[PDB]
Amino acid sequence: NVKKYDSTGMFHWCAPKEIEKVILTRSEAAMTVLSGHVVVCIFGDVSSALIGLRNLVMPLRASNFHYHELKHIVFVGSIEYLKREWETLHNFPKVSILPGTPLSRADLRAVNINLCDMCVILSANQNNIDDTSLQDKECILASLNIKSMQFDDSITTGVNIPIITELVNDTNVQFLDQDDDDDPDTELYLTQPFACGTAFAVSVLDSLMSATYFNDNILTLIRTLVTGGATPELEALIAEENALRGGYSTPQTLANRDRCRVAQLALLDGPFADLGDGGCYGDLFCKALKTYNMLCFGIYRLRDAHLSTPSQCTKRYVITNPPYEFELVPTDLIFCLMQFD
Amino acid sequence: TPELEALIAEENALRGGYSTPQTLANRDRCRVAQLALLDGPFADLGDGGCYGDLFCKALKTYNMLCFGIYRLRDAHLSTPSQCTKRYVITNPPYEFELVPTDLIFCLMQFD
Amino acid sequence: YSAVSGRKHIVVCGHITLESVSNFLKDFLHKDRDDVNVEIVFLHNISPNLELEALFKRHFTQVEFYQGSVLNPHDLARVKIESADACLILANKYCADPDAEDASNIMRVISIKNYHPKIRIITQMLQYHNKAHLLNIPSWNWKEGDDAICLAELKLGFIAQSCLAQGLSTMLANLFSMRSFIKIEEDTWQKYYLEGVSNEMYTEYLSSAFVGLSFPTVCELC
Ligand SMILES: [Ca+2]
Ligand SMILES: [Mg+2]
Repeated sequence: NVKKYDSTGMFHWCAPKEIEKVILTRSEAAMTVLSGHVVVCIFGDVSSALIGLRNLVMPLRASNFHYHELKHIVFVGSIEYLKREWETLHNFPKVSILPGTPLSRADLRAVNINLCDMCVILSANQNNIDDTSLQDKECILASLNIKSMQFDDSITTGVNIPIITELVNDTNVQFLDQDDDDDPDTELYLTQPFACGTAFAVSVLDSLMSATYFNDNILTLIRTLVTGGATPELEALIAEENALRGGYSTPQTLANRDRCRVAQLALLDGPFADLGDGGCYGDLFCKALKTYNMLCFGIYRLRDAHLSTPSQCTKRYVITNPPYEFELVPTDLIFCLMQFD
Repeated sequence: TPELEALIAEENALRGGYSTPQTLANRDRCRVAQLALLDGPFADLGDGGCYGDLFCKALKTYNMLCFGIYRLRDAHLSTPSQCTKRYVITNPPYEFELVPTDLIFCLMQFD
Repeated sequence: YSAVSGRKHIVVCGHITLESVSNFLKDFLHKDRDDVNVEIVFLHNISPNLELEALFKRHFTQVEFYQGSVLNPHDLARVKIESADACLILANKYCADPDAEDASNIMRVISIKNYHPKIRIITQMLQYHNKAHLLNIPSWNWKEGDDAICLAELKLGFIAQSCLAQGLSTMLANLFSMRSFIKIEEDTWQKYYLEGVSNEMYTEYLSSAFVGLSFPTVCELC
């Protein structure tokens, strides 16, 4: 019948396909129209090592997603590399693939990166090169290429487009932005890009071991928020058949996909706007609780919103769990956690 | 010209479109040219031996702007021979001799 | 280093070795040029060996050295780029794998731009395909105070532009090496050739008296 819920209330599912059915070219990219989507740029060659594309798209396709508010995904890279992996993830709705190289200023214009909602760059060959100064070259150069690509017609300047890169050697983080007070001595959690939330590295995870040992269940909770949920049944089947499967809907399966959701809410509109000048984050918290129970645990605010002189730079930084009395500027964002499907 | 540079970077390939009046005029860029001696009107001053005599009359009526002399490698010896390699001399003074067999670097005006 | 008022200092960085330093310094300080008033500052992360010490000492009044790197934003504060005028970049022409060399040069440009946007840069490159990426970095200004000199492009350009007329390659290439006139008396070709070897190409503003005249006429007048 429906065949949309992979035998468990966790992900959506459909029938397998073939590469020709999804492989597009530049002409169709011109013909088609996209909006508010995500593009992933993957470098590498066939001689490079495998990287686990399976897990990325997974939480994006959670069963907490209305089919009319989905997110589309497009990959950009070399097709010969991608074929080596697509045998893994060939069962998900609304995925597209494009040959080329993320360096082509022309090619990315086809995917309409201008009006996207997200971007992400991954490297794979970094584990074979010897000199630490050599890798991350393509990632950085592509990042700046995006940041500087002029547009015409909303959004007009390469700074406005968000981007979430990734890199291996920590220090290189000093190249991601221009107006940064770079330094090699400062350790990572204080330099501008990271707290701006436009950078990441594997090093910061190393602390988990510590917090792992003092409490068993912590590691589970994170796997809840991040991957969307791994009940024992799902991992059992994953180990069993090496690939996901899907049965028909059941009365319990329909009730299964009732799990809360992380999201964002603006202020310049909506019923909460009357509280925009409220000024007390606690007032927002309690008022949200009594009407929607929306847990509020983060303020994402403009970098230069605190000075006196006006300006136009549009990066943002994060504050977690502030005290009861913290002034709110009308223009900023708060993290939220919804509870309905 | 910057215009080509921009297009070159963006499309990763040169591209062309139907010509327009402005595009047609563009080709007035001058070209590098070589000119022989023993033929043509200039050959009247074949044994003139004055690079200046050629220089004044060259561009005065043809915009034929000459700056380089190209000469046989054994063009000065008394004994004759047949080797056919040639060297280059740039911007000679006003009073340099010119044998009846030489080549002139030059710039040609128009299309 | 220290900054002295009334003068100007530049910087270099890259493939520093005896051959390259000798050639560059010879061309830079040659007496035929207009009265030169600059100083030269080097950087490198390998302590120079004894042989090169000879050159770095012999011009005791015009060359200074400072060990360090170019990727460390402390080193690029020692050299005082913030008051410089340019930063050339020697690039290794005879490399084994071309790609790594230009990649490293790219990152060098990236870092130097990171420390300051309003700087002047003149560098080298090895294949036209990778030259374009340098167009992308945010503050290069091709229109104002910036440039880039490839090799492959200029190489094939000389050859091709000489395809229409023999020897044009040599005539161009000799115009950009500083040379002095010589005496030869033997009636070979060498004397007549050195007659024109030592010519060079310069620029200067015109005179106001020549505005209202004809380009052919002013050429003949000149
Ligand atoms: Ca940076
Ligand atoms: Mg001194």
